[PDB]
Amino acid sequence: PTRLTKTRKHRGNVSAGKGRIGKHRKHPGGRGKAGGQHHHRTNLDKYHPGYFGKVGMRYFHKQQNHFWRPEINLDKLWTLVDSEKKDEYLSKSSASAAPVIDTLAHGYGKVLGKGRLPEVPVIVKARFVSKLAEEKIRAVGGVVELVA
Amino acid sequence: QVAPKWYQSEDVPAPKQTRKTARPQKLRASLVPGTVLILLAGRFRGKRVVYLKNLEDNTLLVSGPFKVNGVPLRRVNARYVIATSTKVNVSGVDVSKFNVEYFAREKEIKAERVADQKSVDAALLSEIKKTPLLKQYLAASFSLKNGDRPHLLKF
Amino acid sequence: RKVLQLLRLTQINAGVFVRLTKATSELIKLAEPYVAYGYPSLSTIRQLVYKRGFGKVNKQRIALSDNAIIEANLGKFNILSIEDLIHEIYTVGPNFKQVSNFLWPFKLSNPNGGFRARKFQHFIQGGDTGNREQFINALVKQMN
Amino acid sequence: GRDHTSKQHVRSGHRTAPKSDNVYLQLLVKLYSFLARRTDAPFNKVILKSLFLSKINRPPVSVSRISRALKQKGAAEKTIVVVGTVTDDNRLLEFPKATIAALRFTAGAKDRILKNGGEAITLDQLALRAPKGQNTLIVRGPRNSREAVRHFGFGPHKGKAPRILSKGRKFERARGRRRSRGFKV
RNA sequence: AGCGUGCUACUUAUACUUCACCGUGAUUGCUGUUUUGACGCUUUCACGAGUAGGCAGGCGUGGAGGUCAGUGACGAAGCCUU
RNA sequence: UUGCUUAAUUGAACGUGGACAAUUGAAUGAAGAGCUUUUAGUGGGCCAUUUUUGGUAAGCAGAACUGGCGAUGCGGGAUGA
RNA sequence: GGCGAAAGACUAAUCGAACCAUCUAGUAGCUGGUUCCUGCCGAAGUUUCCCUCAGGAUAGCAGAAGCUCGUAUCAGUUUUAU
RNA sequence: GCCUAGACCGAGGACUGCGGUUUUUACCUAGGAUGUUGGCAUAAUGAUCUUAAGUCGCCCGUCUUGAAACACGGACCAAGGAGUCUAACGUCUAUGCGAGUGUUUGGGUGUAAAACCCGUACGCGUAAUGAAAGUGAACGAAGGUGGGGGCCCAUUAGGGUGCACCAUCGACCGAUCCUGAUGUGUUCGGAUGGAUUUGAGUAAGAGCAUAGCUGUUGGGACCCGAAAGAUGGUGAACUAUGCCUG
RNA sequence: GCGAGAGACCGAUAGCGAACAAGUACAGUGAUGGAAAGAUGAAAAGAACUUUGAAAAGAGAGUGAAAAAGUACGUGAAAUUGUUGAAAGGGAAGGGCUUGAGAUCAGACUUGGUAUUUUGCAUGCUGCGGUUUACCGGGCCAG
Ligand SMILES: [Mg+2]
Ligand SMILES: [Mg+2]
Ligand SMILES: [Mg+2]
Ligand SMILES: [Mg+2]
Ligand SMILES: [Mg+2]
Ligand SMILES: [Mg+2]
Ligand SMILES: [Mg+2]
Ligand SMILES: [Mg+2]
Ligand SMILES: [Mg+2]
Ligand SMILES: [Mg+2]
Ligand SMILES: [Mg+2]
Ligand SMILES: [Mg+2]
Ligand SMILES: [Mg+2]
Ligand SMILES: [Mg+2]
Ligand SMILES: [Mg+2]
Ligand SMILES: [Mg+2]
Ligand SMILES: [Mg+2]
Ligand SMILES: [Mg+2]
Ligand SMILES: [Mg+2]
Ligand SMILES: [Mg+2]
Ligand SMILES: [Mg+2]
Ligand SMILES: [Mg+2]
Ligand SMILES: [Mg+2]
Ligand SMILES: [Mg+2]
Ligand SMILES: [Mg+2]
Ligand SMILES: [Mg+2]
Ligand SMILES: [Mg+2]
Ligand SMILES: [Mg+2]
Ligand SMILES: [Mg+2]
Ligand SMILES: [Mg+2]
Ligand SMILES: [Mg+2]
Ligand SMILES: [Mg+2]
Ligand SMILES: [Mg+2]
Ligand SMILES: [Mg+2]
Ligand SMILES: [Mg+2]
Ligand SMILES: [Mg+2]
Ligand SMILES: [Mg+2]
Ligand SMILES: [Mg+2]
Ligand SMILES: [Mg+2]
Ligand SMILES: [Mg+2]
Ligand SMILES: [Mg+2]
Ligand SMILES: [Mg+2]
Ligand SMILES: [Mg+2]
Ligand SMILES: [Mg+2]
Ligand SMILES: [Mg+2]
Ligand SMILES: [Mg+2]
Ligand SMILES: [Mg+2]
Ligand SMILES: [Mg+2]
Ligand SMILES: [Mg+2]
Ligand SMILES: [Mg+2]
Ligand SMILES: [Mg+2]
Ligand SMILES: [Mg+2]
Ligand SMILES: [Mg+2]
Ligand SMILES: [Mg+2]
Ligand SMILES: [Mg+2]
Ligand SMILES: [Mg+2]
Ligand SMILES: [Mg+2]
Ligand SMILES: [Mg+2]
Ligand SMILES: [Mg+2]
Ligand SMILES: [Mg+2]
Ligand SMILES: [Mg+2]
Repeated sequence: PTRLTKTRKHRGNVSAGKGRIGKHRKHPGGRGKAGGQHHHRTNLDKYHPGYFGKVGMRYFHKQQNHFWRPEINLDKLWTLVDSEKKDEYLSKSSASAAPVIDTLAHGYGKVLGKGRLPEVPVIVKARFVSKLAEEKIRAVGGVVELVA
Repeated sequence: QVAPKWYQSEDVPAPKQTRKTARPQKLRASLVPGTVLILLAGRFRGKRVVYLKNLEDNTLLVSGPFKVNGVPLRRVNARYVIATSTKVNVSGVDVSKFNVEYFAREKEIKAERVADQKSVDAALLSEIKKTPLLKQYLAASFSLKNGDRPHLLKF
Repeated sequence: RKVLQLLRLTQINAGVFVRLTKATSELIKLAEPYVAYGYPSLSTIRQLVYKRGFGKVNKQRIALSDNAIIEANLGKFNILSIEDLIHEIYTVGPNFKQVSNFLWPFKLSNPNGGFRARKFQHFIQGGDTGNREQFINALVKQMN
Repeated sequence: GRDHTSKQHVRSGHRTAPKSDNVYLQLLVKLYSFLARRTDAPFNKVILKSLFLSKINRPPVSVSRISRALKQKGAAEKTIVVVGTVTDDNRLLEFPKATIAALRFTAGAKDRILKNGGEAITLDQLALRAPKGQNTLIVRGPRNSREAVRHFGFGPHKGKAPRILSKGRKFERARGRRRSRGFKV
């Protein structure tokens, strides 16, 4: 609402809050990112270091679908087990019958190894796993089965 | 417009308990019964009169005497009076019956008041005659003459 | 300016009691062109405390109109009366600091009779500032 | 005139009331204004101040923080007080039986608390079973974990996060972030 | 009624002292009498210059939702007027 | 305690345990201390005392410290930033 | 572009580049203006960089919002020691 | 110690307090003015307007170190007249839900641009780091030390527990450098142990969405203002010059 | 372009340039440029008639709810101006503060209470104005 703006409060005061010396002008200092190397260097150097220059190699025609690989950690892995059957699985899981967790079918490419698993065997199906994620899965008596 | 609210009461609080216990008035040392006074204000301003009694209203009972002056028995305020140094012996004048209720508001003048005037003025005149020219002095009006400075005059 | 602030003299005609040591004397020497001081008698202290005595109670300026006010704030320092406070100031006592800081700075009037013709020169040179040493009592009588 | 040793007419700089116009938060302030004014219990004065706080000053408290606070020695049966929202944590392996008083509970948080035999009560229910905050334990969430705090105090050699819209090799990584491109700050 | 010097009194600033009132900041207390206002009432103390500028609380105008079963041809709105 | 140091059982740094309680180690004061975010205007200055450079000097030009004017009315200097 | 026995002359009161419409609300570190009330706080003309010197960015000065706490250990001051 | 002259003021509004005199569970001068009298109510009293007198008072706005200026705009009056909207954002605040969040591209539905309902995807978040190939976050009660509100036990003090947060020493992940186990497409692999190195990381998530103020950038961009530049057209009724005919 | 329905839009200096005989009047050789301008009253009932005047008009009259609606038309502000009235005024005027004077406005004999007599009510003496002297007390200005 315009009735809440300070434009309504500046009515009657000559300069509308812009100053009598400074005299609000069109574009003192330039337009946009003008003078970033000359008179706005003190701003870009302080607040945006790394702005100028090239780093790394180009990639013509980069298709981001190639690099799709969402991560799921181990402390979040049992959320992919059915909620209505999690508690039964946490009790009756053994080497003979352990829950299967299809991580790709839930939208994940790599299993990472942050956190702790329940000391319960699981079968984790993944495209990729980290070294520590698979070590933690095997320690609880589980296994990682690679899929594609 | 802003309507009155329910919490805007109209009850009048009682006053707090006041500690202004009155104490009696103190008259000037020059105000002694029998003193000749000069009236400064009122109808009888400038009249020289005899001071008789201190009423309980903080006023002074005063007579001309009426025969000498035309100023009857009445009250005056001590602050509208110059207390001179001339004195008349009023020990023989009975002013017992005179008080605030005597001068109560009820032209025609009461027979009681005329009788009291005559009885008081008889004794007043008997004592006034002793001092020569005192009756003539009381019958003459007071005024400030050219070159009279009341801050330098003795009364 | 800082010295006058540390003496709690932040207005004209404000008075305060100071216990003389080397430190406080060297403080007062810095404020000398702006203050008049001297050695106060017992009757001057009593008149000051009786007429213009106020206490600092919860950072508020409270009149010393009852001995309970003084006791509630200075009873742990064995001050139970206005006369205990006056004695503690006069014969500079072991608890002079607390008793004098409890006293709000005295707010005096202008002198009845005026100052000398020109205030802001030393009392020795015919002015009003500096140490006048027993004539502070006459000045306080003028101003209190 | 006065020689002012401090700025005149300065407001305290603390909230004396909630900015919220929620009438039910104002009922809680009414209840704890009475408790803080009259019980001498320091707990009630802290709760009254916390009810004034803004949203970022009342970060969510995960059900894992409460679990860790109940694992303090001699705190297993204390009443957990959270002036704010209690959220769920699907990274817990187990949750104890506990009494928790909060402004709000998420659906998952309340479900897990009640599933394990505990209570999820409001701050007014707290004031009747503990009008002096007896046997309580106030839990506060992390304030400096907020994303906005990453960029506070940015400067050379400060190690903070730049205010930037895109992330990648082409966005503020060359000159001033690399010795091969001039200098590094 | 000049110059140097001393003294007494006296004159008066929006300054100082006491008091009233306004506002701001802090502060005292208020639910078995909290009692149809607790965003309220109440105790106490201190303070108040201001350009550029910031913020707060209000006044006024066109139109919109709601409400006053509001005013009005027995005179709306507008306009003039110690 | 150590992988440092010493010829060393020597030290260096950080510690467990024990003793020294409000005169806990000068004064005075303290409308409390500490912390953070965000944004405005400004980036022509000038004057007075004292120090001071150039200049014969200047209501001149240039610095130092403080206080002022700018941004400020009020009493005095007749008048006057 | 014309035309000029040449003056930058003349080319419809227009000429060192006509007139009309449009691009076009061209851009302006420059000049001018910028509309109600009260309350509270309240500056800077200085640092560094800039084809920088009538301008910016930066730091400082200012406001606002607060937050953590409640005398904790601070000060445009003195003293003592060095 | 005592006597004495005058001026200004009267905030508060049952009681509560501190004292004093006690002849007394009473009285007082002691937590803020009462008593009494007169007059007036066709009025004494108060306010405003006009005017006189006394005293003070330069023309506003503006840029400026400095304006009443012999600096600029303003003869007068009415009506109009200048920080807006949008895309993308920073801080803060309110709200809903919360490891999620966002119905509104669309579909359903409708009393028909509304309201109501639906869900897949997608966006942001939940993982970082490296130029990249790539790799990818628990020694421990998610660590130790000094503080730390609150809570618990106490009984000044004292002890226990200590979230947020502050300082500090560590641990984990990525990059860089060093070391280089069993092994092997003999050039690959990279276990293990390290390093005054480095990251916008981990270390029991905090975000997402809507709205508001303020600030930012691009847009006509607070309003008005160039000298210029370009594209496409209209003019030799004036005038310059040639020609034709008088 | 044609045909429709709408709006937290503008309300005659606004909204299209144009609410009207508006791309009109008018300008320019030309390309082009380009306005101003809505409102009597329900209805003309748009003032018959007499009189003064050369006439325009005026004065009577008439219509109308209104002529304080007469086409120079609803309302009819300001600048600016006439008349009447009031006041002030020696090379400006205007302003603030204060009081006087003149003018205006305001307010307690209160919604005053106490008994009292008569004038008036639909009515069967009862709510209650009315009056003057008494008393209680109040308001204001003062000693
Ligand atoms: Mg201003
Ligand atoms: Mg203006
Ligand atoms: Mg501004
Ligand atoms: Mg301007
Ligand atoms: Mg500027
Ligand atoms: Mg005198
Ligand atoms: Mg003098
Ligand atoms: Mg003041
Ligand atoms: Mg983070
Ligand atoms: Mg290179
Ligand atoms: Mg003279
Ligand atoms: Mg002389
Ligand atoms: Mg004053
Ligand atoms: Mg101010
Ligand atoms: Mg509008
Ligand atoms: Mg009606
Ligand atoms: Mg700026
Ligand atoms: Mg700047
Ligand atoms: Mg200059
Ligand atoms: Mg400038
Ligand atoms: Mg200036
Ligand atoms: Mg000044
Ligand atoms: Mg002057
Ligand atoms: Mg002179
Ligand atoms: Mg030439
Ligand atoms: Mg020509
Ligand atoms: Mg423009
Ligand atoms: Mg420039
Ligand atoms: Mg100020
Ligand atoms: Mg350059
Ligand atoms: Mg300029
Ligand atoms: Mg009173
Ligand atoms: Mg003058
Ligand atoms: Mg100007
Ligand atoms: Mg100049
Ligand atoms: Mg000016
Ligand atoms: Mg001049
Ligand atoms: Mg000129
Ligand atoms: Mg100019
Ligand atoms: Mg002009
Ligand atoms: Mg207007
Ligand atoms: Mg999603
Ligand atoms: Mg994502
Ligand atoms: Mg990657
Ligand atoms: Mg973390
Ligand atoms: Mg232009
Ligand atoms: Mg042009
Ligand atoms: Mg060009
Ligand atoms: Mg021709
Ligand atoms: Mg339409
Ligand atoms: Mg138009
Ligand atoms: Mg038009
Ligand atoms: Mg019209
Ligand atoms: Mg005729
Ligand atoms: Mg009419
Ligand atoms: Mg009409
Ligand atoms: Mg008309
Ligand atoms: Mg007029
Ligand atoms: Mg003349
Ligand atoms: Mg007058
Ligand atoms: Mg008068």
